[PDB]
Amino acid sequence: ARRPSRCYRFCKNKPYPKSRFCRGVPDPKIRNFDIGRRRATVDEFPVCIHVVSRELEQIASEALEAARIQANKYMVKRANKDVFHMRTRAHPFHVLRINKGMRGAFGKPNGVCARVRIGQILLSMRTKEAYVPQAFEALRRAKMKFPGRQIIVMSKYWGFTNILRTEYEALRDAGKLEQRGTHCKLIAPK
RNA sequence: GCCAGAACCAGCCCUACUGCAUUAUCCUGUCGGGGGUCAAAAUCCGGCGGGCAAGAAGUGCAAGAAGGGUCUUGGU
RNA sequence: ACCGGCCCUCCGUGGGUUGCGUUGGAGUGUGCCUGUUUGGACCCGAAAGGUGGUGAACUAUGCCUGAACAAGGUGAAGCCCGGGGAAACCCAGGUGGAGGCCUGUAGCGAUGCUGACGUGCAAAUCGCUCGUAUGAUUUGGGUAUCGGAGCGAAAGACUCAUCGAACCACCUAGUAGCUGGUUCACAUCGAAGUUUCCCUCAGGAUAGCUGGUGCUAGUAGAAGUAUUGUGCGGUAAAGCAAAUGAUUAGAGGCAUUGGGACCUAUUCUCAAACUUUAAAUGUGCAAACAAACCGGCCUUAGCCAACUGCAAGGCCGGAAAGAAAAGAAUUAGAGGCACCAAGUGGGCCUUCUUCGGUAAGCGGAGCAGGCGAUGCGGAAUGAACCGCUUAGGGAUAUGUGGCGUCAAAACUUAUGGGCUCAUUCUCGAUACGUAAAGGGUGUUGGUGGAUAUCCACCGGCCCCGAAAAUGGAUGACGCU
RNA sequence: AUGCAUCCAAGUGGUGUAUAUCGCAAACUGAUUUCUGCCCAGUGCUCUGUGUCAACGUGACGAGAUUCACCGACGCGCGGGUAAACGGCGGGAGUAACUAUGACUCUCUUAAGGUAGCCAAAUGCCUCGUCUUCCAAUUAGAGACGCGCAUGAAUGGAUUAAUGAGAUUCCCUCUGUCCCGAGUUACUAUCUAGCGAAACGACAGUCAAGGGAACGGACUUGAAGGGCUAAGCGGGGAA
RNA sequence: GGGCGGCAUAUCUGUUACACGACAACGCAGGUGUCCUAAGGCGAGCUCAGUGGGAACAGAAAUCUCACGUAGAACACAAG
RNA sequence: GGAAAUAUGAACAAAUCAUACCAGAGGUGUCAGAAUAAUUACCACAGGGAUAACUGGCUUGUGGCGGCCAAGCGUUCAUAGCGACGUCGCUUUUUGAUCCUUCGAUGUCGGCUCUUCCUAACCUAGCGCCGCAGAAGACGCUAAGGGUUGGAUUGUUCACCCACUGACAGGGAACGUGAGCUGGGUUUAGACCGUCGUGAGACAGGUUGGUUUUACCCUACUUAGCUGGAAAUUGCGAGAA
RNA sequence: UGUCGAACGGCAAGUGCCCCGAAGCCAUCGCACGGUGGUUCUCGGCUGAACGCCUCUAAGCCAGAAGCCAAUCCCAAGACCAGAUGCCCAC
RNA sequence: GAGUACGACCAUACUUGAGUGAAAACACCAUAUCCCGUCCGAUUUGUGAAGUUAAGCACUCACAGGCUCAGUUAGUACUGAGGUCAGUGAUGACUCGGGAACCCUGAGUGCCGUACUC
Ligand SMILES: NC[C@@H]1O[C@H](O[C@H]2[C@@H](O)[C@H](O[C@@H]3[C@@H](O)[C@H](N)C[C@H](N)[C@H]3O[C@H]3O[C@H](CO)[C@@H](O)[C@H](O)[C@H]3N)O[C@@H]2CO)[C@H](N)[C@@H](O)[C@@H]1O
Ligand SMILES: NC[C@@H]1O[C@H](O[C@H]2[C@@H](O)[C@H](O[C@@H]3[C@@H](O)[C@H](N)C[C@H](N)[C@H]3O[C@H]3O[C@H](CO)[C@@H](O)[C@H](O)[C@H]3N)O[C@@H]2CO)[C@H](N)[C@@H](O)[C@@H]1O
Ligand SMILES: NC[C@@H]1O[C@H](O[C@H]2[C@@H](O)[C@H](O[C@@H]3[C@@H](O)[C@H](N)C[C@H](N)[C@H]3O[C@H]3O[C@H](CO)[C@@H](O)[C@H](O)[C@H]3N)O[C@@H]2CO)[C@H](N)[C@@H](O)[C@@H]1O
Ligand SMILES: [Mg+2]
Ligand SMILES: [Mg+2]
Ligand SMILES: [Mg+2]
Ligand SMILES: [Mg+2]
Repeated sequence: ARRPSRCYRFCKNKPYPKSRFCRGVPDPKIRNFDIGRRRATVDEFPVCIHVVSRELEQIASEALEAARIQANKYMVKRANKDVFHMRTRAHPFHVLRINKGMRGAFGKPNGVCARVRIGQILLSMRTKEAYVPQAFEALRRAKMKFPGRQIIVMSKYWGFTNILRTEYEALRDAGKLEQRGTHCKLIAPK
């Protein structure tokens, strides 16, 4: 039985990653950071729905999996597996310790958490404009696996790109837009 | 050389009596366009004609040489 | 420059030093306080160590000579008679009185009640029960063995209520960095829990803070502050599209390969021990009176090929907003020395930064301020919070906090606006200061959509979530 | 005995020794019965005598002191003996015609690898071992089995009749131990006459909550409280 | 708490450490008691790590050659 | 005796020998530098709450008890009853951590006795709801008024079975309660065993034997007496349910 | 059993012992007795809107737990009773 | 308007790829008897002067990479002082001050000194 998340919710220490100094750190519980059609293109899924953190806290890697194993569930239950793409924009890079205030008290690594901030995006699921209301409900359920307070906002940008939903058309049709991968870059003069 | 009361000096502490500037996104006058009403006055917006809203403003600064205290000091 | 020591040398009108040296003496005797030191050493206090004597009337053991041990049971050897047998020998009835034998008095012990008593009858006793009671038995008198020794059927037991080293006197008022105590008043000043070293960590010495004495030409060689000029920095932030360390993912480069390697541009996400860049807060120096500034002169075995240049120490003369104007400083700003010596060297709390920890009224740091050591006015109460800091008193006015009663003040103020209803720890209510996720067609505002009605969101108060051991707490009553 | 152990400051000193190996002195174990296994490497003792070990003695250099050289015994070195001296007495891996099991084999290591026995024993961590018995039910008891944390042979092993104020368990009788208490007696307490202390004692003495050196008799806010007595009693006074 | 354990008992680089300096903990990450007649001193010449194109035996790796190569090498050692 | 020859052994002089002055080396790792093994359960002294073992405090990892989300379980189905992955918490009957209070002493376990409290309700009173036909029962609500046993083994809290019952709920009060008891157990001195130690001895290993002292004081509580006082003693201070 | 010489009467043995024993005390070891009203929680409802219908709730009502509060029961005026009374005194 | 030698700052000067280059000078270039040094006349040393601007050098040109400089990001991040501020808290705003960084965008792409020379 692991120690509860009540013990590690607050950013009380400096960031303590895996380096050439701390070398017994376990494998974090989240391994897949993208669910859905990650092979897909930019103009496949226009809309973007975020899960933004309203707290300065540490989310454990055990909660990043629990929020992602369950957001995948309600999507394939109430849609297909080929309409969404939920990127998890938090990575467990800070390593927690356990003393398993006494002589020789500096702990050993047992778990890894994500030091998240105010306004830092936690989840991001780009979907189609048809199947939007199934995505507000998959992300309402996924933030229950999260500590702290989160909001589910509607992003004004076209998917995972840095270009607006107002100003995406006549920018691929003006030809000025470099679509590489899952993101875009406005071509400028060199 | 005790206890009270008033009086009057001086000192000090209170509170009455107020001027200089400032108004304008404002005052007033009528023709509009707007309103509502039984009809129409108003709220509201706009033309150019006048302006001082005059213990008029709760806006800036105030220097206006007293009636009351003084078992809140000293004196005769 | 000279004196002494030690040297170097190019041998000097030369270098380097060292002394508790010299450069027109400051000693010395005494009185008195202070401090260090040693003596009983401010007072009282160990466990101990040593010397020499007294004890075997308690009790441990040996020896000499005396004394003591009811009444029962069991019944050993030997002895007598009978019987069986060929013999070897067996079998029976008595007799007898053996034993570290048995029951049980006295005596000698002391098992259980964990009885009584437990400021007793008693510094070990009383009661009943129990062990033994012809033996390694009990006991008198006499004798013999003792203090690092005696004696011990051995328990470190006993040696005159004293024993894992007796008792007496002494050395000895042993020594204590440890505990306790330390006797009049007022006045003037007033700390430290930190540094370094220590067989040091409950102690010291040392520097600091502190007092006393002063000395020296009362603004001087001043400053926990600014301003202007000129230096130093790598923390916060930023970045990973820049090196290093991590770390997701898609895009194809096509021949660069094997059952994403590889390459090129991007990307999601990070770094106390990473960094291109880089703050705020800090930190160094300068800002005209022994000083720099301006034009010659003297000197030097300094430098340079040389001096007319350079470097150095003087000399002579000059100028000097005594530092302008540009926001262009301010000062309850006498500067500089020295002697002597206390107490302290357990700290603790807090805003902020921070480390270990799940956490802690936890442990450890940084800058400052506090308590310690300090009340007073407030937070009902509280070392540390808020206000304020303190001679003995008045008057006025405040601060923090208050104005329904307790309790001074709105004798429950306004001729201000909203919000709130809560039915067994009972809505709520003075910061520090000790319930959450989540939910509500309770009410009250907002935002964005739609056809007077719906829909998604967000806020305020209120309710649910919300369960402990004396009766109970916004401080009490109460207040709507 | 020209001794052994030993007193002893000392001597022609003292004890066992008034003795004389059927004795005296020093140890161990603990009646009988039955046995007492292996280990002499370690550490002790002990025995037979050429490395090294002091003083003395010897010789030499030198003016001599000082040096140097040689000789130099016990004792350790070297070799034996000794366990009823102190003590000690192993680890892996495979193997039988069903499985298991392992007579069997292999390997490593030792001074020797624990023999006869005994056992969850007063010695067993796991452990309230497992099996059987005893009870309606037993972490207890007895008998077993031993994979013995860590049993084991005069550091004595095993066993035993008789004996024990020894430790344990069951059964019978028995009962106020209990269900569940009652009632009587003597002596107290209690009341009087006479007599008359001690322990103790800052001051004192009602509580709830709050705070506080984080369990208040005193402080804060509440709740009680007329004074003074006699017998009790054991919650507080961190008595 | 003391004991065992350890060394935080003399000492070095990074970090903690809060952009001067100074700053604690049985705080974090590692070192130290040695080593060298050259691994010291100096002068000259040279360029390293690595990758790419090539050359009998000869391959991913032997050695020759060329190019690129701000140090990605090296400087006895821990680190800077 | 100087610019220049090292100096002393103090009545002198020579030669030996020692010494001195200068610069190193041989070493103190506890590194500003004494030359150091245990044991004590036979124990002592001065102290320390500067510091441990018992309670109290803080914390709550750990131990107990929940809610929120809903992948799943339930033939069907998220929630009758459950509910992973997460997550937010309550609790102080566990334990750890700490070291605040006590070392010129707070008697350190469990029984026995007795009273009270709390609710997170086992039985009893009303209920709602079920994958509730009845009968038994799951879950929940208001409620702590009342009740909650007899035993075998164990020193036990605990555990474990036997049996009765409507039911044999869980806790608090200095782990309630030793001038209330008991003393089984921990927790001395004796002795035995095993393992350890060369030994003296050691042992959160087993075994056996091992003084439980004081109330007459203040309060509290239980009963038992006496006796004033409305300005709660006085003012004469005048209030009639 | 001892002892007043024996009988009689007794006495001693901390009440010698044995049997029966009044009275008193006492046993779940016997016997008798142990009662009413409301309030309102959960809850189920009634009217009834907000919200032209619906709805236990928002106003308002109903029924209602071994809880709670009274009645009964026990102490009782320091709860200071001009509650009532008997008899004396004093105004 | 340029060269060469010594240079100061040390990319606005570097890197890559093209283009152009009067004179003179630098430079490739020729060579090995001496001086000298190599496995090698490659480098290096000496001695030269037939050849060529092919290359170095110089200059010019890239919606070049870089570098440099403003601007933007942005009064944003962060931070000094304050509160009986708000919030269960995490933290946030306010008040008095200071005030970034990358991305991005624009610009231009060496400059000054001595001696000798065309
Ligand atoms: N010298 C006298 C002898 O006594 C003899 O008398 C003896 C016999 O009669 C008889 O002897 C008996 C006998 O009965 C029988 N057969 C044999 C038995 N052993 C004997 O028994 C004898 O000896 C035994 C010992 O064993 C004893 O115990 C006992 O005293 C005695 N009776 O007992 C007598 C001994 O006491 C004869 N008369 C005879 O031979 C002769 O006279
Ligand atoms: N010790 C070495 C010599 O022995 C000698 O004495 C020796 C003998 O003379 C003497 O032995 C004699 C014995 O022989 C003769 N029969 C009579 C005498 N009683 C013994 O003496 C004995 O008695 C007493 C015990 O009380 C012991 O102390 C002693 O040792 C013992 N040996 O015992 C000694 C043995 O060593 C001398 N005393 C003297 O020279 C020296 O001591
Ligand atoms: N003489 C010795 C010989 O070896 C044998 O000795 C054997 C055992 O005694 C001994 O083994 C041990 C022993 O060391 C230890 N001390 C006791 C243990 N119980 C024995 O265990 C032996 O006995 C038990 C029970 O009988 C068996 O179940 C077991 O299998 C066996 N190993 O080692 C040997 C292994 O079997 C015989 N006992 C003996 O009869 C034979 O003669
Ligand atoms: Mg007998
Ligand atoms: Mg002993
Ligand atoms: Mg103060
Ligand atoms: Mg006996």
